[PDB]
Amino acid sequence: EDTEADVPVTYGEMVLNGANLVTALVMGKAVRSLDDVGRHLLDMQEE
Amino acid sequence: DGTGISLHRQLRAIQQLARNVQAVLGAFERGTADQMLHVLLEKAPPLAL
Repeated sequence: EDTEADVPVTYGEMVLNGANLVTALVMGKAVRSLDDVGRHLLDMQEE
Repeated sequence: DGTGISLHRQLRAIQQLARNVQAVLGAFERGTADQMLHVLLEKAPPLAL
């Protein structure tokens, strides 16, 4: 026995807030964690 | 359900309803003017006779 004691965590989530809305009700594809990808898609081409 | 899907759906019906109610409000505005000519032509024999 290591112990009888545990440290879990609480929930995670994602809600359609920033541009995920616009990509769902105008476009069809809605990227999970879009804006962190969407910036970095504007970041890689200048490296 | 307290989600952003719901409030878009709620607002769409009103953006139809307001767009619907503005039609019938303009309708009696149009329809009166439509009716304006009919009783004027029940009378008014033509110019020649």
